[PDB]
Amino acid sequence: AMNVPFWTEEHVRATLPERDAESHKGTYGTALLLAGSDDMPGAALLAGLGAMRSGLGKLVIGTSENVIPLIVPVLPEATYWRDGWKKAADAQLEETYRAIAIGPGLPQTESVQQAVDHVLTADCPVILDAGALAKRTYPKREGPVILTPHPGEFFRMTGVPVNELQKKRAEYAKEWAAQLQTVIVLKGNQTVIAFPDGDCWLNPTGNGALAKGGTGDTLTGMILGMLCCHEDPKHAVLNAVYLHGACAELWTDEHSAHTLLAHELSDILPRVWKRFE
Amino acid sequence: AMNVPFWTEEHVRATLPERDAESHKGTYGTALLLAGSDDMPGAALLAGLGAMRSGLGKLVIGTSENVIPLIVPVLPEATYWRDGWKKAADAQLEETYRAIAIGPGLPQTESVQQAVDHVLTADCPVILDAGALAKRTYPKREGPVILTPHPGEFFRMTGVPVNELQKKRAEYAKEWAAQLQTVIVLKGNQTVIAFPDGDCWLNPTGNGALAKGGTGDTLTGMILGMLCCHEDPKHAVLNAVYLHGACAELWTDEHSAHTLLAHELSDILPRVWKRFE
Amino acid sequence: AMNVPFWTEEHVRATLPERDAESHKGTYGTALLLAGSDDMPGAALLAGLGAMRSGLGKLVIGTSENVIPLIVPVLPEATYWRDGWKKAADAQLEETYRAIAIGPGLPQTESVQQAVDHVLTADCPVILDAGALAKRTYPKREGPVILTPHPGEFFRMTGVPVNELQKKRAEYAKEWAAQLQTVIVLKGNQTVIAFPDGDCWLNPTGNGALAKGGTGDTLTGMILGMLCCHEDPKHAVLNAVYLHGACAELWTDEHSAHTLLAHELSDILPRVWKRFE
Amino acid sequence: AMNVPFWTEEHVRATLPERDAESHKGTYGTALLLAGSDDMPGAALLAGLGAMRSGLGKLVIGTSENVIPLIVPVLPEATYWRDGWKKAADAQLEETYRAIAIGPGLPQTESVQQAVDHVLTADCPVILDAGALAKRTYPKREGPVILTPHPGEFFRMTGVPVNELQKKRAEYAKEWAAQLQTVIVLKGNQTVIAFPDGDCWLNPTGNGALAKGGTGDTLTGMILGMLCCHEDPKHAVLNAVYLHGACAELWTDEHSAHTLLAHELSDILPRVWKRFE
Ligand SMILES: Nc1ncnc2c1ncn2[C@@H]1O[C@H](COP(=O)(O)OP(=O)(O)OC[C@H]2O[C@@H](O)[C@H](O)[C@@H]2O)[C@@H](O)[C@H]1O
Ligand SMILES: Nc1ncnc2c1ncn2[C@@H]1O[C@H](COP(=O)(O)OP(=O)(O)OC[C@H]2O[C@@H](O)[C@H](O)[C@@H]2O)[C@@H](O)[C@H]1O
Ligand SMILES: Nc1ncnc2c1ncn2[C@@H]1O[C@H](COP(=O)(O)OP(=O)(O)OC[C@H]2O[C@@H](O)[C@H](O)[C@@H]2O)[C@@H](O)[C@H]1O
Ligand SMILES: Nc1ncnc2c1ncn2[C@@H]1O[C@H](COP(=O)(O)OP(=O)(O)OC[C@H]2O[C@@H](O)[C@H](O)[C@@H]2O)[C@@H](O)[C@H]1O
Ligand SMILES: [Mg+2]
Ligand SMILES: [Mg+2]
Ligand SMILES: [Mg+2]
Ligand SMILES: [Mg+2]
Repeated sequence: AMNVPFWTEEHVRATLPERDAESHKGTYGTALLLAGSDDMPGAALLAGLGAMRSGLGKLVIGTSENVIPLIVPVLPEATYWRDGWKKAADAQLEETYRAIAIGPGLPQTESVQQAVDHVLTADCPVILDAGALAKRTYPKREGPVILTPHPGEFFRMTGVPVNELQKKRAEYAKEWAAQLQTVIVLKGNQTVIAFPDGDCWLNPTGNGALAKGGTGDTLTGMILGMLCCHEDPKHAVLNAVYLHGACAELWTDEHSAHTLLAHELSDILPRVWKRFE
Repeated sequence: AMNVPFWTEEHVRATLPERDAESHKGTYGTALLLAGSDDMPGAALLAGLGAMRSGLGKLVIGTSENVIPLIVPVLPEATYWRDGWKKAADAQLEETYRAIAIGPGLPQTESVQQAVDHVLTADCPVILDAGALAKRTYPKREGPVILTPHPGEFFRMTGVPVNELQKKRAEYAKEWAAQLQTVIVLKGNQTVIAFPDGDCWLNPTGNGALAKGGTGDTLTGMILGMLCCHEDPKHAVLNAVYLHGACAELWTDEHSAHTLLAHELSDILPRVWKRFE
Repeated sequence: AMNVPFWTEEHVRATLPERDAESHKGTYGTALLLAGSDDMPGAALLAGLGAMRSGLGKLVIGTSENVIPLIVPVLPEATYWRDGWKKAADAQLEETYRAIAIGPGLPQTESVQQAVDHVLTADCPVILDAGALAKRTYPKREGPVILTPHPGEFFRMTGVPVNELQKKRAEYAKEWAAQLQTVIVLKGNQTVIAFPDGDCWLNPTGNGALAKGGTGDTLTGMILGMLCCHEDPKHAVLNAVYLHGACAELWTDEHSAHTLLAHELSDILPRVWKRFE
Repeated sequence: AMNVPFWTEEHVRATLPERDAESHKGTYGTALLLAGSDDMPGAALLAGLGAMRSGLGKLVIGTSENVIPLIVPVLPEATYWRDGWKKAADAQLEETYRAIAIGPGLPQTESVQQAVDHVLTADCPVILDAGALAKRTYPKREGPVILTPHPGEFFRMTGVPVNELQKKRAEYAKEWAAQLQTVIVLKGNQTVIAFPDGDCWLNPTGNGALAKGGTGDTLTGMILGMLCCHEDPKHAVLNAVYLHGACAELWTDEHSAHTLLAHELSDILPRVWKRFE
């Protein structure tokens, strides 16, 4: 209806970063992932894997103490801020991060919102997902704030019921990205990527293999890592959403769309990303 | 003897569901798996993997607290109801699930039966396996009840000794499916799928690679997930049993039948399912 | 010197068992593995994997309580006898097993020997390895007792120093198999398989990829599982030793012999075993 | 500027060791890895995997008690010295090791330095990395001491600021290897391998896929294992650095350089090492 353009292969190819011979991990920065709780621990592993796969230099995972041991054998390259998402409720971050994501596997509580407020005083891009998504406003700051709601969370954020949202996805995503002055990645088939400056795109990749628990946690991590290796955070978000969907498409070439497990998206991304280089 | 027909490839191909571009995980529903105990923890992982592989939208695993950490690194896409199979002994389920399975890795106790009674008040299809299999009757309810006994459990349920059962497998499975008004998946070579309306089929797939611990826990999960993505729960059960056996057959093309580990069935299913699309 | 014959491919091909369509896991039996302690936990996982890969029907692992959680995510098909190797010091086994292995990852203590004495009152074949190897004698019983020493353990058992042993491997292995009335699998290049009835063979397979921690724990498990699916326990031992070495040879076709990790032997065995069918 | 030669393929091919049919694990020795702490546990797994992959006979990991369970399911071939890096602060090592590495995942504390002093009284080669790197001097002893700093750690050790170091990498590495009488592996593109006898080489392999957390922990382990299977420890260090970089190059043939996870280097090494045989 609004003729929102697709973020195409040609756009991905033109904007994906190089990883130079002369580079060191500091070039690609340290990300912080605030995720995973005692009954939703897996989100931390999914987002962690997505993030380390996606071109950062280092990852610190601020997860609950009991979640840490569940991540290490699979992703031994991450380090930890013990109970970090809880600690973030109480004070400003003291360390500097290239990008921060908060919310996968966190409960929808006021303490999580207090952590969100403290994280927003950092200068870097910040992603809010899952439990960190609420009906709220956002303070003027330097770096972008990137909200990644599925339609139900969009309802939680805006009061737009899902049946209404789905009739006019881009129009609502653009309106609320403008109102909130946040990026909104509105999930679904033809995911909408709406920017607060009015730019908006649709994602052309993906399929129903993604319609299963965990694939959004993986996407949050992919965005987090891409924010670390792209100079332009807009391109980071767009490329993450694109490549995430492209991994599901590779999967369905030889596997049934009913059978994908989200973590596998992260196993697929290395080969998929190569093809766009 | 009763000329029970085989559930053939043509029947599988005709009944397996599509996963549409327009679908979201809610289309495919949330399953509940009540499984895994302190000395039989592995059943929860096996059934969990089978279920998430088999086309559901979300999985909640109600397992013992100490089992949770054993699942997460392998299946980070599941979420948890802490001590859920124990809690289910005490009250009705408050949440709505598309399908429920109970029993893999649970002890054969009265408390497990109390959980079975509470789960049966939900409206959805319910699978009973392993520890949840007992000599008992079942209340009239909407959704099917699906019993998945091996011959020894069939003896436990009915008093038909195994040596007698095995002479007349389909005849006993049909008689007891009718008597109990439950589906009975009577395991073994040429697994019998007997419906309480008198329909009955034999499964043509599988081999002795399946004759090892854990392959039935995997099947329970496969049924659970297929109940979530098939409109017709009869087809869900039939296709699960079929594809489960078909995975063992793929395995023996290049691997010895002595050497399969059950979890691998779940690794194989993505490619096997593709071939029937 | 004694012209001990090699257990050749032709002998393996002639003696490896079928896994019939009509079989059920009870045909292949339940094995017991008594292994793994707090500072040597990994032996339980290695032997467990070897055993479940090698044609048994079920595996019970009697390991230390803290070891259990380390096995489950990798080998969810095993079930547990909590603190079983310790409990076995105190009383006779109450359950019937097709075969029992004791020792990988256990300390060389008198309590382990007390467990060995209790296990020997069962009727089945029993394997003793690692910590269960000591200077001792063995009671007359039905089933074979299979000792699997490396040269250092052979010294511990017999007082024959390693430098002397290695000059006359088969002669010492045969002499002590006769004296003790046990099978002795004397490890090394050209592993000796000496039977107490005077039969003796050399193993022709394997290479220096096996000269690393854990490969013997894996072999113990392989013997354990093969004792469950072979009618003739002599053939079980011979085939296990052979196929174990054959897996190392497959590995070195495309990988450096310096780089094998023992658990991988178990990943390789499915394809290797197929080729001998 | 100093015309430091590259350690080339021809040099690797000429110096890599054989793994003879007649060898036993004692030929290849027991390594000790003192690594991994509660908030940096993953370094122990990464270095452990690197070391066991790299031709040793046995590995003992002296890690924190809570780290042990995180390693076992992935690397069940290692055994443990419980809280070993902490215990090493208090007394001389009682056991003999072929090589020792200390530091990955350890804090930069005085107690770690006390462990370093105790480890240096052993006769064998010793690697110091990460937390074990400090501004200090080293006692005359038999075996080489191998420091593996990235530029920031080199600054910590020497006071040479990173911006200055990077202009004259080999000149500074050679000067300080001479001053300290240690080997210095100065990490980065064209890693410098400076020996205290004045020999110096550059490493020609690797790429920016290595510019991510954990790849240096993996290298520490690779050096540790290669010190066990090379007679000449100089060649061990050179070959480790070379093959480590060569694994990143294999990865980028079909995968994006942004996407490598360090542990995968260890999965790649078996095939890469084969090609240099
Ligand atoms: N039909 C489709 N076509 C293309 N993309 C799709 C489709 N359906 C879903 N997707 C994509 O799948 C992802 C779904 O993300 P979420 O809804 O956030 O899923 P997620 O929150 O990970 O999972 C739900 C829950 O299960 C748990 O495993 C997880 O921790 C969470 O609590 C989005 O990228 C979305 O665009
Ligand atoms: N010869 C055969 N041909 C075809 N299918 C077969 C054959 N033998 C067995 N099967 C199939 O293998 C499966 C066996 O299921 P169960 O008997 O339920 O096995 P399961 O309960 O998983 O394992 C036994 C025990 O070991 C533990 O790992 C597990 O938790 C359980 O306690 C069934 O689908 C059955 O039809
Ligand atoms: N050069 C060779 N050629 C052929 N086979 C060989 C060779 N070298 C060793 N092997 C074979 O490798 C195996 C070695 O077994 P063990 O000596 O028992 O090794 P294992 O006890 O597993 O490992 C030593 C220690 O490290 C730990 O990981 C493990 O738990 C144990 O404490 C035997 O099958 C042996 O014949
Ligand atoms: N552009 C490049 N070209 C070639 N090699 C490179 C390049 N960039 C880095 N490398 C190589 O990558 C390795 C980096 O090692 P470290 O800096 O020690 O990295 P490491 O300490 O493992 O990781 C940093 C932190 O993250 C955690 O996961 C880890 O435990 C540690 O705390 C070295 O071998 C280095 O030469
Ligand atoms: Mg989500
Ligand atoms: Mg069963
Ligand atoms: Mg041994
Ligand atoms: Mg480092």
